[PDB]
Amino acid sequence: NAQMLEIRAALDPAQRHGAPSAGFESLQHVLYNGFCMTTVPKLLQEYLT
Amino acid sequence: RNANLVRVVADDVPLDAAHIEERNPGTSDVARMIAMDQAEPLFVDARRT
Amino acid sequence: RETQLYNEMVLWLRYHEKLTARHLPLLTRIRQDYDKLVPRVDVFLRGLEDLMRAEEVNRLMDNVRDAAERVLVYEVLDVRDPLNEDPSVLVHNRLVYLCRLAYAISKSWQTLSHMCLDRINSLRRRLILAFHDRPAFARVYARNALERPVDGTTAYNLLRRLEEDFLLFRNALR
Amino acid sequence: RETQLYNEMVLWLRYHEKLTARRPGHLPLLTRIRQDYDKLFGFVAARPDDAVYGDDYVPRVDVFLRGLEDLARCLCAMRAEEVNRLMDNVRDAAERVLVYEVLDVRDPLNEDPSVLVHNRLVYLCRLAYAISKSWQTLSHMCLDRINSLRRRLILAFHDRPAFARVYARNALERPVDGTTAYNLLRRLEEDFLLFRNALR
Amino acid sequence: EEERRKQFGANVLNLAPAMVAQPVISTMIPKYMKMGGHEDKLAYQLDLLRMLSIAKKAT
Amino acid sequence: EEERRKQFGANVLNLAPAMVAQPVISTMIPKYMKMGGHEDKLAYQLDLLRMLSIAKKAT
Repeated sequence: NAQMLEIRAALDPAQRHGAPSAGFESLQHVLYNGFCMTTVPKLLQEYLT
Repeated sequence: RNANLVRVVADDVPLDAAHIEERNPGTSDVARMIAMDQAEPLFVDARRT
Repeated sequence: RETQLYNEMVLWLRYHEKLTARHLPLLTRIRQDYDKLVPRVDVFLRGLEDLMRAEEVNRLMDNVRDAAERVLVYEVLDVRDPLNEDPSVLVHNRLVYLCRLAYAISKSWQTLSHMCLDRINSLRRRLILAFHDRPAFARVYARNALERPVDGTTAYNLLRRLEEDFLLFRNALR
Repeated sequence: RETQLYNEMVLWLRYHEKLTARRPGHLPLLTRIRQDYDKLFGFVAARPDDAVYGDDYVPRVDVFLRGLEDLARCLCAMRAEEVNRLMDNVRDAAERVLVYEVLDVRDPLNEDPSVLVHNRLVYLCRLAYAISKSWQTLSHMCLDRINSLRRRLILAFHDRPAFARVYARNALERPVDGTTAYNLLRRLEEDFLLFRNALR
Repeated sequence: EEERRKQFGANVLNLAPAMVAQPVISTMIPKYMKMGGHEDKLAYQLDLLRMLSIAKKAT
Repeated sequence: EEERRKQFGANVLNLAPAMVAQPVISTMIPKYMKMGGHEDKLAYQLDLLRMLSIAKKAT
């Protein structure tokens, strides 16, 4: 099922210099097992999240 | 493939423990199917792009 | 009865003497790796946590629980080895297995020794009740041997000097 | 004859799983490279890698042999038997990968902290080139014995189309897998119920 | 073994019993007998059909 | 065994043989057979008397 996946990533080591820069975890938040939406399905709107 | 340079979480823990990745197509498995809306393992088949 | 519980105190104490007389593939390889990588082992178990599939861990806790009750016959789960190539993470996983096993051996060693002291102590209650039985001469010597809590060398020497107690129980219970 | 190669599918995996359960993560060799990896760069900065088990570790040695060949080139000055104590123990460690031997390096050379300790990594990197390569040769031989049987168990799906025939292939149409095959083996009492229903 | 087969089909799978009529559910019920965690009915019901999905095919 | 009973009661404990008349002295002789140190003829006497003492009591 549509379980989403937070990414705790650092940067490239050429940006990694400085107390803001080093000591910083960038945060992607991706959707695993997920699918884009053109429009809302009217019939499967109950079993859709 | 190169998600080794990136820490990946679905829970508080990074995903790195080889229990938390499990692949299982086409075979009878309830450990696979109790995992629906569960994040304790994350199920991925042939996890290289 | 009394000869059945005297046969019971012979059996528990020879069980306890065989146990306390009696692991080199446990202690040696733990100690030699700890220098390279039992109160020593628990802190090293605390140290290994400072220094992996689900199944592997399922076997891990299984053999630890099983060999804690199967104290004599210990299983050697080897190591499943699905971990990384570095010598240190497989070593750290294999040594946690030895730290979890030896601590299970240690807890088993404390439970077995304390129960062997307990059951001879419970029989010691019946044998002062054997002193309480009718009035025979070796009944008096039965308590005077056995009004002492359970010790290794003392009661072992007393068993050879309780050759009077078998001629007691023939003359008392026939 | 199908249960022959089905047995040998289990035989090599249990034969492999065991070796992998038993991996010789060399502490003595790692301790001695790590000591000598610290010691040569004291000399180099004045001018007078890790997981010794990584697949990538074999080109890590191949670069770091050349990293020493570039440092032995800058200090071109060493016994023949010394080179024989080098190469003879290397070929045995490639044949006896379980038991790796350490040599107290035979010391004919300069008393400088390079030429002693560089001569150690003259031997401690050919040994790392011995253990890391030869593990890959035996393992790929173990994986090729299994993948040959994988074609043999595609032919199990080529049998009468029972469902557990289709369940057999759907558990076996993957390359080697330390965790998957082993767990997979345990859940194939259906296949013991399959093949007895297949060829009785 | 028939009584254990009645327990999955009536209480876990929640179906009318047609068990040994079709052989693919006749293999899957003793496989679920070894399985624990019977509180999630939809876990076994979805796991059973994806095995029944295997049983009929043309690829 | 009456020879060892004669021997300890007569030469060691130094009493005329009246051994089986009272039972408390009878149980002492098979223990005194097993114990060495027969040179000290008084230790056996006082160790036995100590027993003959406990053989009747009211405590």
